[PDB]
Amino acid sequence: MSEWMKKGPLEWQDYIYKEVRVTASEKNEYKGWVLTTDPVSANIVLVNFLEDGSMSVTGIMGHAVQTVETMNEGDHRVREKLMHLF
Amino acid sequence: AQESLESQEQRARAALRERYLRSLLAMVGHQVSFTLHEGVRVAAHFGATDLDVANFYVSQLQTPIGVQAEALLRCSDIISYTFKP
Repeated sequence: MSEWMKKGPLEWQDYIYKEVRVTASEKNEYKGWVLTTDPVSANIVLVNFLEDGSMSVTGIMGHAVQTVETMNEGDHRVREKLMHLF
Repeated sequence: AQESLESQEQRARAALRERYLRSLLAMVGHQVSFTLHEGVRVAAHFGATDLDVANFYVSQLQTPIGVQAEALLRCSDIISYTFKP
């Protein structure tokens, strides 16, 4: 099994509200803020605040995840925006 | 006193899962763009998944011959999905 799918829930939990770069199958790359990771499928959910002022939500399938790298720890402001979501 | 890591893990599992289900429920009725294996992209309205997250139930699946009313997409064929709340 893949590195990402073997991570403990307590490790997945520490990514929440951090900005991350994810490499996935077939050279697909993503960058965004972690909302959660599904402990059943290991799907990672990212939030993006895009250049046009709109907001997207992206799930990357756990079986397709290759690497996950933290880029930014966040701050109080972004954390509150993300907490208010859903 | 130090709480068992098994208990801590299972509680974190519940919190992660609850957030994930919330994210899927917020996606209901929106157009989502699926990045598929084999370099392909397809768009559809999201309806549901099963609890094992093995299948997505969708409606209004776009195809070259026209929009299909309903379909089931296997999560093993999917790399990513995106939408805009």
